[PDB]
Amino acid sequence: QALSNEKKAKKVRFYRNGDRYFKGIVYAVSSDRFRSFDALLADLTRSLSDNINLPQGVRYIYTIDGSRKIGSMDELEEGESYVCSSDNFFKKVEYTKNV
Amino acid sequence: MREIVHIQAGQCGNQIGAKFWEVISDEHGIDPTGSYHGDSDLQLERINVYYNEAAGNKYVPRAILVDLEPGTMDSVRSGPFGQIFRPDNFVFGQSGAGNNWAKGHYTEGAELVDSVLDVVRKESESCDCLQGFQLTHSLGGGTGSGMGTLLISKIREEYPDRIMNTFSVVPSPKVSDTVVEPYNATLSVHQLVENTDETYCIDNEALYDICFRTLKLTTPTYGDLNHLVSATMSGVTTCLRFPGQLNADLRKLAVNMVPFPRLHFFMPGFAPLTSRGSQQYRALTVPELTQQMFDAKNMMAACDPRHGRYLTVAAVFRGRMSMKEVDEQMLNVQNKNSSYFVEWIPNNVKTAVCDIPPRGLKMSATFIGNSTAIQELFKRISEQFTAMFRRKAFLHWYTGEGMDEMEFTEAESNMNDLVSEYQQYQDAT
Amino acid sequence: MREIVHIQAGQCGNQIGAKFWEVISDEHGIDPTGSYHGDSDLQLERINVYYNEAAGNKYVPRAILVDLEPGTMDSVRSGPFGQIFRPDNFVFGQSGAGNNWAKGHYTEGAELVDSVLDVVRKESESCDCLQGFQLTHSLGGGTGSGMGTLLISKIREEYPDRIMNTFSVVPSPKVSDTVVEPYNATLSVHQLVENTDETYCIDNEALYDICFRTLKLTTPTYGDLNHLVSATMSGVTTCLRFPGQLNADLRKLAVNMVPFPRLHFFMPGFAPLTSRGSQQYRALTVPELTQQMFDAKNMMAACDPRHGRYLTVAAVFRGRMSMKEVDEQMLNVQNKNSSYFVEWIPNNVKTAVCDIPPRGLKMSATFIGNSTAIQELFKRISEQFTAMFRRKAFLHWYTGEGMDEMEFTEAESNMNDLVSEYQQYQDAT
Ligand SMILES: Nc1nc2c(ncn2[C@@H]2O[C@H](COP(=O)(O)OP(=O)(O)O)[C@@H](O)[C@H]2O)c(=O)[nH]1
Ligand SMILES: Nc1nc2c(ncn2[C@@H]2O[C@H](COP(=O)(O)OP(=O)(O)O)[C@@H](O)[C@H]2O)c(=O)[nH]1
Repeated sequence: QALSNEKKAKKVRFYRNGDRYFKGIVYAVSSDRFRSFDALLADLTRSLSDNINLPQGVRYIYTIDGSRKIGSMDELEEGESYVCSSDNFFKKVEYTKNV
Repeated sequence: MREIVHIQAGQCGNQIGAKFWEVISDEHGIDPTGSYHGDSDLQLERINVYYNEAAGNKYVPRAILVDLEPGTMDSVRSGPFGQIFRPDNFVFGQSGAGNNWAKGHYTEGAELVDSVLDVVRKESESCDCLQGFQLTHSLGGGTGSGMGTLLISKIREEYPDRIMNTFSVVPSPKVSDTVVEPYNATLSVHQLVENTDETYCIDNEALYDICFRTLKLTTPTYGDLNHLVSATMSGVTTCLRFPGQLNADLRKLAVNMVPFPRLHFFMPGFAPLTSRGSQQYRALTVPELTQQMFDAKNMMAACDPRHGRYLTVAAVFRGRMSMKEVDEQMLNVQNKNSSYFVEWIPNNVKTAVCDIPPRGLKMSATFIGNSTAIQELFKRISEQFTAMFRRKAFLHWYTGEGMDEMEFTEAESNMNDLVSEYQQYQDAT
Repeated sequence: MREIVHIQAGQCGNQIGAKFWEVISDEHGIDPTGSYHGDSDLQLERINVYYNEAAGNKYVPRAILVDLEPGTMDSVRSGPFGQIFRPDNFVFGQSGAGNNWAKGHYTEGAELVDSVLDVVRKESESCDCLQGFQLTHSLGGGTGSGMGTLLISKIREEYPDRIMNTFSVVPSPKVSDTVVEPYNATLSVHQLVENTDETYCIDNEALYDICFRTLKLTTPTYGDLNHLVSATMSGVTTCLRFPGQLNADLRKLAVNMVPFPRLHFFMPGFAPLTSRGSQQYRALTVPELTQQMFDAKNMMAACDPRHGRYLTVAAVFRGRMSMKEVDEQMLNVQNKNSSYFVEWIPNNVKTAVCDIPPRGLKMSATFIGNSTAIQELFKRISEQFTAMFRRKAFLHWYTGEGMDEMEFTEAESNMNDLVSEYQQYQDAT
């Protein structure tokens, strides 16, 4: 065959931690662009911190609720947001309000 | 008042403007430094529309220059008339488009547009009464098709009343400078029919005939091809920068030339075009400038108007001339070509006459034609799209950027709705 | 009259002043010797506020310089404009702070403050009518945080009516120049909210962006970073040293900008800031100086004002300009940013216009902003404090200096009271 396996990208949102006035940049997350889960964090480094956030960079990725630490990329789901923190402590503000 | 903000995008859209701002500085008599060395006070009378007076009686262009790689912006600042720009306006990323529409619209577009719209918003507040925005890009590339159509969808959400016109370069039908240009053109016209007021479609293939058959140029480089496009762009707004007997602007064209909120794709036209030696075997009269604006070999879009019908015709004349002489010829060409115009629109020619000719010439003109003859141009893009899409080739370079096939289907269905509209009004009664 | 005594402390607070007194001597035209070489009599009209006329028509700065080691005071007297000071004012110990707040406040502070307050009391009796005291220190070190806040608690007990303002340097949030700087900043703000009238918080991280993004400096040393701080400090008191159309002083700012006896932490701002070559692509008008004072990339504290609300805004303009032009722009920026200002304070902009510009320029301005956006700055100091205090790390270096944990608990509880206040008035109605 030639019509291949639909190498699609997930359309997921990444709110950064603490910043209430931030919308979350939708990435083209797929298995073709990042061979491991560790390669995704390097893209999260440059395209989230500009001047005032994240002195430690990006370490931990949480759920929007958030009560579960994200493991591999297979634990991601299409069209749901995620809080991108850099510490064990989670800040509980209304991220998804006024997208 | 009535200031115009000029926006450039893509490798093509920058090299057009790099010649274009050389042309505008010639008409107002501006050195490459930025000072003034004119002769008459009419050059400084309406200078504010394309310029801002800086401190020290120096003028800067009100231009915004957008790219994704610095390979072209370095060429602009290195050449002549590169020192005239402001260094803040050169907005550029680092990744490069890679000749990809989805990278220009999703990946590198979203990481750049916020830095662009701050510069757009700064230039808008500097203007007293904003007339509108003009844009120079192309449809074949990934930058001017992706980043350019992203800016129009953001500007129209912030300015739902100002005029918005684009000098896009439609890809030529015979030769193809990009393998995936039916994919780039289809996903761009879907953005242009929703958020633009008028659009000046230019084909490259028509410019090679004019430089060869008419101007008799042996070696036409892009320094000569872009010079014809820049003369057309100045000729549209020449009544806004100079007093004339019968004045028009960018607003009066969108009322006259656009009878329906979708059918707003034009074709340009310039006259006179002599040769280097054959210029003396010719008289410069208004019927001589008339007959050159209507033949098919002077159009800048690769489509013969004889296959279709005109709907509206603009004709911006420059230089001093008799108004009786102009109005009789515009009546004459309508009676003899009574089958080539549409029936249910009487007096379908709009005329504007300025006073100041271009530099070096005595009189000139500018043809802006709307027609049903451009439906053949949208057949070929729609035909070459479905020829490639049915095998789903060159598709994983777009799906991997976060895009589904439903995006392609509705974009192709939008263009076939446009083809049926020009087909319907061609045979109205 | 209205003389000002300038006090310096810490390694940072001395190197700011060592550039600062070079700036003030430029405005009044003073050689490094101490004589006068000006051109106009306006420089000598109000010279007594920062100077004392010695015998022989020589002027000395009314400055007090405090340190715990002579490693920095030797650098001041060795450089240019080091001969201008008086050798009696160089008060310095021998032990050194060791980057420790408790050593600066208990051990070496108590063995030095009596020698300092004799020099303070001598300079106070020399003044005709004292205006107040300004202080230059920093919060990260041990000298300017310990010895500096000890002096404020002694001066306020001797002068409960004079104004007291500090140009403290708040530590930057991303990089950290001291491991224990959350302990030094928390134990200093507990002293600043009780005994100061207003405070100008400056972040280092904001100065690196302004030197790079705006001024386009490749190699910014501290000789260029402290020069921006010194231009801001002179711009606050420029109406007290020169006649103007609308005059203000240090007293009128503390009435306007301080609505509550605790909320007195500011953020500064300076304009215009050109580049070395991009200065010619810009006009020098009041709306051009207006729009640069309010964007987030010109603040000197690392906090975006868009996260919070302004309460009061000062704007000290220099150079000749139309008062109608100033007052319309101050109205204009309040109407369009109607969500970014507080509601229950109408006309929350205070304007003062001097007459004499800075040296070399034609006009300038100075932004003094109070906001609720600095609560994020006090979140981070309070968060990094409790992150270190819950493990009781770096604590025995403070307990061994005679201090209990109850001192830390009430100091941290004072800061969380301050965080709730800026949170409360942000959502008032
Ligand atoms: N008329 C004209 N077309 C040009 C010029 N430079 C490039 N082009 C056209 O631009 C298209 C390529 O797009 P490009 O500007 O490179 O976009 P990008 O690669 O995404 O930045 C092709 O159709 C070229 O023929 C020029 O100077 N003049
Ligand atoms: N802006 C600025 N900050 C300085 C300068 N010198 C030191 N600092 C800051 O001062 C702090 C260190 O405090 P310091 O003055 O040495 O106090 P001490 O060690 O107790 O005498 C750090 O935050 C440094 O970044 C300077 O010239 N300019």
